[PDB]
Amino acid sequence: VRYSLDPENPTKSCKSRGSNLRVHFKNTRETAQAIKGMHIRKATKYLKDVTLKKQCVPFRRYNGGVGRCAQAKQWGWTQGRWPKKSAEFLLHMLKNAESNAELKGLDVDSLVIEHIQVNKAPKMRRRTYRAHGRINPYMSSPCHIEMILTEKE
Amino acid sequence: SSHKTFRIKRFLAKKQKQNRPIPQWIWMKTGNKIRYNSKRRHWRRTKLGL
Amino acid sequence: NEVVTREYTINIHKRIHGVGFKKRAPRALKEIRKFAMKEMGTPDVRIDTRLNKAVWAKGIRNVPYRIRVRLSRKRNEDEDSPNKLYTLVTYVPVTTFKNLQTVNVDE
Amino acid sequence: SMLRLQKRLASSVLRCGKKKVWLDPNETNEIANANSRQQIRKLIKDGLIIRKPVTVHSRARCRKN
RNA sequence: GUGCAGAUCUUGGUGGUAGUAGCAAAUAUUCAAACGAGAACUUUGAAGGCCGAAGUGGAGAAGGGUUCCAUGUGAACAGCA
RNA sequence: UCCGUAGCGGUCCUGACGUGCGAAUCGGUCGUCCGACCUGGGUAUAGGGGCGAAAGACUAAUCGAACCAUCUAGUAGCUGG
Ligand SMILES: [Mg+2]
Ligand SMILES: [Mg+2]
Ligand SMILES: [Mg+2]
Ligand SMILES: [Mg+2]
Ligand SMILES: [Mg+2]
Ligand SMILES: [Mg+2]
Ligand SMILES: [Mg+2]
Ligand SMILES: [Mg+2]
Ligand SMILES: [Mg+2]
Ligand SMILES: [Mg+2]
Ligand SMILES: [Mg+2]
Ligand SMILES: [Mg+2]
Ligand SMILES: [Mg+2]
Ligand SMILES: [Mg+2]
Ligand SMILES: [Mg+2]
Ligand SMILES: [Mg+2]
Ligand SMILES: [Mg+2]
Ligand SMILES: [Mg+2]
Ligand SMILES: [Mg+2]
Ligand SMILES: [Mg+2]
Repeated sequence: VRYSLDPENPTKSCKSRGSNLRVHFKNTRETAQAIKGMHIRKATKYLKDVTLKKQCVPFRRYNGGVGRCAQAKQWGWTQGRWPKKSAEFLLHMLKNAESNAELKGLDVDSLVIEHIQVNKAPKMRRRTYRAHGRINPYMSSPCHIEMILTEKE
Repeated sequence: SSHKTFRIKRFLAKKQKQNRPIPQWIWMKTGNKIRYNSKRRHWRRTKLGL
Repeated sequence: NEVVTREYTINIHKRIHGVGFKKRAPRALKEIRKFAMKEMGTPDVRIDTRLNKAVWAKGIRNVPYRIRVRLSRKRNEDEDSPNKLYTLVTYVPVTTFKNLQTVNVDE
Repeated sequence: SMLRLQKRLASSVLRCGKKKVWLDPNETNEIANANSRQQIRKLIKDGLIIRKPVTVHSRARCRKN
């Protein structure tokens, strides 16, 4: 599958991919920007802390009306949330990348998430009912998620 | 209603029999374009006239 | 040392003060479960059905003010969880809540 | 599991409501494969389905009045 | 039937708003267990409640047409699951 | 005939709502409630016509002339390209 970014060392790099994932794209982008510079153990621990509301995802671009928490000050930001479903989906995908690395025989504890990006999947359609006999869209915003690990010691 | 007539019940019988999905083996055919049954009907959505 | 049971009394009347009428008995259950988590360091807290009867004995808006509660920390059974020990929380019927200390009962 | 069917058939056999039907909570899997009126009459005989008594509406207070 | 920037142009697609407005009419849920990969919402039991015989009960007419019943699934729908 | 329930209706708050539960609803307060009462089904009256205890009201969310198709690509000294 044609990836967006090629790895600098494909022997020591593994890939994972997911398409048409029923997650909010904006929450997925902000948490992937949080994951993007991390080692795999730190990323797994921080994604568990997001679901347990111990560490937050800073909302940097899509932050309109997003409330302010105390835990965002570790990121140099004021607005943060804890997207649970979005943290679990790219934890399942991170486990898939773990399983793909173990298949290639790469070292488990040296994996650093080198590339990750979130794209917009095709939007799927439902319908809501408004006043004065008007019917409005109830569109979902699913996402494609892409990541590449790299042995970085 | 439960007080049907014979012609109405027979019309309902035919419209019951046309409301089944396509068989699985028809889209292994050579000159085939049908993906699914597009003439399907649900009792809540489309109210069949009458 | 790890498997220990002892009896406390819980003042629901100070753990309850301020919440509305339709949430007083569920808030009393959550406060009993929170007290059990704080006093026995296990996140797995199981409350007895008789204790649920005792809290909900009057109704949803008049919870009993004090209640006598036996905590029993026990080893977890099969399907080994991240929790290693759990806390069984038991009603103890009593007449008066006068001069009842924290009593360390023994098996 | 799911005992929606068993309570309905037990109510119909006992000629009471579903309000009064008591299924055994310990023997759930043995009631869960009954799926018939004839095999549910057996479990009523065996005591795994019990018709609960009527909730008490005492008349003694207004008799006293 | 030959060149578009406009005609509250036509059709189709996509943005900011915006992860915002909102998911607030009719008193209310709680504990334990089972099935399961997964349980605030399924099932069972124990409670606490409501409808309170002009009922949130039991049956019909009109209308609907398989929605009835059994089993399986959890892709899409059932505005959380 | 009076108070008043079910039913029928809709005064006031010019309350709620007003991208609403709703293209007319909801709450309290109200009018009437044995008669010019309420209501189902059947049937009759059709558009310059019906029907009207009469408001130009109603006649399928359409009424000082309903709706559908055609004449019709009606005409415009007027507006926009
Ligand atoms: Mg911004
Ligand atoms: Mg704003
Ligand atoms: Mg709406
Ligand atoms: Mg409408
Ligand atoms: Mg309908
Ligand atoms: Mg030409
Ligand atoms: Mg153009
Ligand atoms: Mg909001
Ligand atoms: Mg019935
Ligand atoms: Mg009924
Ligand atoms: Mg849903
Ligand atoms: Mg009179
Ligand atoms: Mg009168
Ligand atoms: Mg007003
Ligand atoms: Mg408003
Ligand atoms: Mg509503
Ligand atoms: Mg005439
Ligand atoms: Mg009149
Ligand atoms: Mg006039
Ligand atoms: Mg002129």
